Amino acid sequence: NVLTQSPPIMSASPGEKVTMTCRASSSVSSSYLHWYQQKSGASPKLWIYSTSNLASGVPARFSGSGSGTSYSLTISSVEAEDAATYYCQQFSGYPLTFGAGTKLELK
Amino acid sequence: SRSESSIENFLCRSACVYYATYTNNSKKGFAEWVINTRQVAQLRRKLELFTYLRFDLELTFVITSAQQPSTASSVDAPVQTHQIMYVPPGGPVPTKVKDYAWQTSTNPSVFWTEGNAPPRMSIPFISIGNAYSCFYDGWTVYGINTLNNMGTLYMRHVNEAGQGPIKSTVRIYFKPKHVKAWVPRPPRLCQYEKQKNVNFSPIGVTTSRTDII
Amino acid sequence: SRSESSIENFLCRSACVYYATYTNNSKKGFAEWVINTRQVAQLRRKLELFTYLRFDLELTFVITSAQQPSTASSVDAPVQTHQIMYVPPGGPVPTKVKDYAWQTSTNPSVFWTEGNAPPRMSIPFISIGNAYSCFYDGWTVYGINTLNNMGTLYMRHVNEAGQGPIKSTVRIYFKPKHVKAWVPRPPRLCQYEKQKNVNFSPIGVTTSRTDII
Amino acid sequence: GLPVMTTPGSTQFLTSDDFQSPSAMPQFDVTPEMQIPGRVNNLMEIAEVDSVVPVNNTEDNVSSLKAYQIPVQSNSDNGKQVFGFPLQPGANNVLNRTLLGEILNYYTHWSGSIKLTFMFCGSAMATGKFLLAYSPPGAGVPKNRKDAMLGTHVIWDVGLQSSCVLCVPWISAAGYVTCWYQTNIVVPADVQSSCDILCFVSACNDFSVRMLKDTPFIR
Amino acid sequence: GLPVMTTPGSTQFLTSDDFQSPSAMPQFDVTPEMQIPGRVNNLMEIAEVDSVVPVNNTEDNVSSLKAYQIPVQSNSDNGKQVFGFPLQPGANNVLNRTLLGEILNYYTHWSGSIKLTFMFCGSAMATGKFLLAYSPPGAGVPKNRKDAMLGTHVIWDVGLQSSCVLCVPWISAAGYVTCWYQTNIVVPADVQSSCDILCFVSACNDFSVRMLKDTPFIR
Amino acid sequence: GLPVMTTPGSTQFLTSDDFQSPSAMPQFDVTPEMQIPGRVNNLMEIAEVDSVVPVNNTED
Amino acid sequence: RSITLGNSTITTQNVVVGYGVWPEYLDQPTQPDVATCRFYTLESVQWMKNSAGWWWKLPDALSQMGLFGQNMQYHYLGRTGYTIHVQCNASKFHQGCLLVVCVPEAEMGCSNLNNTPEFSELSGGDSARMFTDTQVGESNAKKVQTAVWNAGMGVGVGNLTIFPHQWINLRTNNSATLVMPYINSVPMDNMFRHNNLTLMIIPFVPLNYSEGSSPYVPITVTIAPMCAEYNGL
Repeated sequence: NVLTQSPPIMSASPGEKVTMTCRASSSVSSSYLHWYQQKSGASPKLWIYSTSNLASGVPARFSGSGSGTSYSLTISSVEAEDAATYYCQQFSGYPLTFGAGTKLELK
Repeated sequence: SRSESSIENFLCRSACVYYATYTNNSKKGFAEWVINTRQVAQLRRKLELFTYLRFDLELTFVITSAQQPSTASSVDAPVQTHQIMYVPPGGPVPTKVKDYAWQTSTNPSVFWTEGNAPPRMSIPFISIGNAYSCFYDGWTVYGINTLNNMGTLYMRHVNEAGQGPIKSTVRIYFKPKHVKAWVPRPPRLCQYEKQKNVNFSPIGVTTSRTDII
Repeated sequence: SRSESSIENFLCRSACVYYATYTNNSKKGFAEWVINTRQVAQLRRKLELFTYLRFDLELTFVITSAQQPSTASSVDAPVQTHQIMYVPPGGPVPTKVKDYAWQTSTNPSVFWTEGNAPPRMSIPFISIGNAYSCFYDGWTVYGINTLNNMGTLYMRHVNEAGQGPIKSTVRIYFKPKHVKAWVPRPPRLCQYEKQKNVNFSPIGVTTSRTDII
Repeated sequence: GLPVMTTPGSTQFLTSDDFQSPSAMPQFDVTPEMQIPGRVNNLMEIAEVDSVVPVNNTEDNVSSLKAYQIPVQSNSDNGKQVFGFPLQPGANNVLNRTLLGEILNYYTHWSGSIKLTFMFCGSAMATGKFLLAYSPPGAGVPKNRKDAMLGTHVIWDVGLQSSCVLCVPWISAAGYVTCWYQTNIVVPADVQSSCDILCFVSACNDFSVRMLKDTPFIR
Repeated sequence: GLPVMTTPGSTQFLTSDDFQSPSAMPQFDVTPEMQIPGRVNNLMEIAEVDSVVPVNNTEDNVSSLKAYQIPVQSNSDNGKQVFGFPLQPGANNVLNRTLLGEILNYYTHWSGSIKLTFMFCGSAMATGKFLLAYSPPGAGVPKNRKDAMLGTHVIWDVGLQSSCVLCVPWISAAGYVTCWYQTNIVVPADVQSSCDILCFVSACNDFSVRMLKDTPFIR
Repeated sequence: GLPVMTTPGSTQFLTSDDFQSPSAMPQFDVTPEMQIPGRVNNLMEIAEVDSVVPVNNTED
Repeated sequence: RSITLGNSTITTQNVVVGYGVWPEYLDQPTQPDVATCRFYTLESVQWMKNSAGWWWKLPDALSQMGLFGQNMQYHYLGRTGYTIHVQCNASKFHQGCLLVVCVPEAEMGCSNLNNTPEFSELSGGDSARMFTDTQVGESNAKKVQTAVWNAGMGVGVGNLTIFPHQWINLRTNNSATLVMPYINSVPMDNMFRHNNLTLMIIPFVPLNYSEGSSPYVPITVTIAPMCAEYNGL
């Protein structure tokens, strides 16, 4: 099972509403898909677990959705600290495969 | 109206378990089936509700033929005849069409011309133990239980072809009789992956709903 | 469980003893079998455990046909019919297909069309002596015993061919009934070399091992 | 000889027939019996035993053992729904894969009643009270504690007894077994408050089935 | 007339059937009986008689009459193995071609016990003593005289009696019938010392067979 | 076995026959009766009631 | 109360017996009774918060236990019955619920889809094997699939109450007692190649306690063979 994110590079100005997708080859259960955020040259951090629930200490602008084999993460308002790389994770069988990665560059 | 849930009316049904083809002239056309209960997925689940069973058997073969494309020049053949040999557990086994094991003496076989009623035969309860065992937690290789081994079946033509090839199919039907069951067990949740063993992949317990209320 | 070793359940079995072919148009197609017990090697060893036997007989012929390659031009034939003549000990014997010995009066024969059940017939215990003799230490030529002579069988078509040759096979089956045995004998160690007599080549008693301990 | 005359339906193979059959192996002297414990004479005797009901599915507890537990905690609101599930037969509900529901997916017509045993699997110092409102087929689901009290109900005190039995008919709207908070869970010091509740199901012993079919829990 | 209806399995030839058959030669007036001695009613009555066991095969006595004799001589070592053979059924052992083993290769399931008669075919002045240790199935073969004495055994004195009978079960590891020197063969002057021992086998009369098959002692 | 001999009219399908027929679904445990009012045993009991006669047809 | 057998003694105070029958007696067999009918107390397992379950294979767990471990190697065949006592001791401030079931012929499934599990992973010699609460991987060669919500047999874990079972609820109950007869097709079977029973303990509602209490509740299993008879001379 592989995850393909789209788009690989995505740019957005501050103030707009932006979204990215994470598509699986097979059906992945809705409680086993998480999202991470890795800034430039830092350790990654858990962002959204179980595809719709926020982590601890994350702002309320982020919200995930989707089911079946296509999931999505949408940002309501883009700010200056949320320019990083976002991965999606899955588990249908071993091993746990990570996504390719969607980079968000500010405008 | 409490009698259709009896064991005699729950397991004594007929079910197609095998379907094989064999031609006459190709020198390796003869069927083969080792008699077991783990062949089709629907009858298997109705038999793994219990652990120890004990039944007689009734088999009925619906044999039909179909003409293969011959060369030319007025193909005509008389009525065909099939031989359905039954090998008891621990007997001789054929490997070609013309073999010594077909003409042996202690392998009971039926002979059937085409155009009549289909050839029923009945196998009694053959085992050393007092009951068949649908499960076996123990080695003989793990989980085999060499005690419930009911035998094999073999089919072939007995007419030699002269002008045209003929291939034939056969659908073995299966029907227990005088069934006794013992020790019931909970029904299998996961799918059926292999024939020999009880291997599986883990699955959720029930289909989901959106909330508890 | 001491009853499958009885003599009635040990010898009353069915066994293929003969298998012959005959065609219709070749003017020397007709089968032949002198009824004896020393034909096949497996049934012979089960009958030489005893010296004097006495049984009725039951024979069943599984007759099938197969179309030979004819010339051309729309070969069509109706259903065939076979005649299976039985000659008692000391009767007339045919030598060709069209002969006087087929249409005689005291040779009981069966007539059988194709597409029906196979033609069983039953021969009673015919001998001057009170029992058959599986062995005979004495001259008549040495070791012949002309007293147990059960007769011969003959098969032929009764349809004359018009457009296509047809050859047919026949498998005579054999089944004693109401068997009585007398005086048991030790089982034969050496192989079976000839049909008429008890000749052999010397062999070791048992397969060997490497030491006594 | 004796003149006979064959009727129609002579040389046919009906798959549900009953005729005397020729034996392949006579003179076998079959193996006799042995008194093995636990003989099943009727398939209702499997369904009479009690089985745990996965009444807490919610899409992330189905691959765990939290599918069987109902979370009960001491909240701040007076009057709230603990759980609720319809008795609509086989339509993806919670009594589907249980041991009662796995036999009744072999038949097409069945009728009877059901024992519903609950059990409080919590501490020994915790108390409380619960309503167990059952709505009949035809009436709506109660949307409040008060109109759940006006329907037929059983008030279950946890401090006295720890198992409340409720009997209810089930036929092939069909009813609701909703349960409501009466009071909170009063608990002393140095005891946890989050207690759980298990739920059981059975057959009430007077129910029949007819017209066997095959199961849809297969490929 | 009378309406009939043919079942499936009508015009078939089952090779193990039992039906009334038409006679070819009626009015024959068959030859009556005569009281011939030695009638066999059951095949176990062949196996009850005793037969000599070729317990001395060793690849060069099989084409002779020395296959049946066990060589016994007065050696110098105290404690030695005279012979020993397993009771593993049919696996090229010594009870294979005997008159007991030639009937039990026709069946696939059999169970019972066995008489084992020995006989000292030596001089009338020679004495000695022998152990006859039998090991049960599961226990190992004894590798010494002392741990052959601790198992079940029968001490056989040659000077008093010349035939020792031992009864033992046999089923379809399976056991050992090893025999050991206790003392040497003490013999007077002008007598030979090399004496031989024969061994017999039988059926103990309570054993059954089932499921006939054909024999593998054929081409 | 028992020798029989088939008469003419053996393997025919008479549309007005009466023979014992093989059941397709045995062990069904059929639904029992219920006393429904107004059972008709004979078709004359329909004709015994009185009916109005259209004795004034005259085409319009 | 205070029952004794042989030279061992336990203390008790409700007993559920098998499939309705009591364990009783039937070449020739011998029946030893003075040296096998005693309470072989297996050592205690610990019940923590995130625990999953335990299982013992029954004529394998007593394979080293004294004289019963000697009669398994000396005698080829044999048939026994059992009497199982389970009791966990918690205070009045703990909470949880166990399920004590005794499965006959519990054939387990391997993690790899083609192989069968090895001998060392089905039964620990007088040591409890553990279920897990996550899946077992596919890539390992031969290990038992121990997802606890399928109970290792590919069956629903909720429907396991059809076997002879008994609930241990820490609110009101403390102990469980089972009596199991001999359930097999042949009247006397080998004791090395086969494990005709399986004792399972599964925590449905998990353990919970406040801060300060002891964070584990030990469980004690006590087995005693009943009406055993072997086969030999």
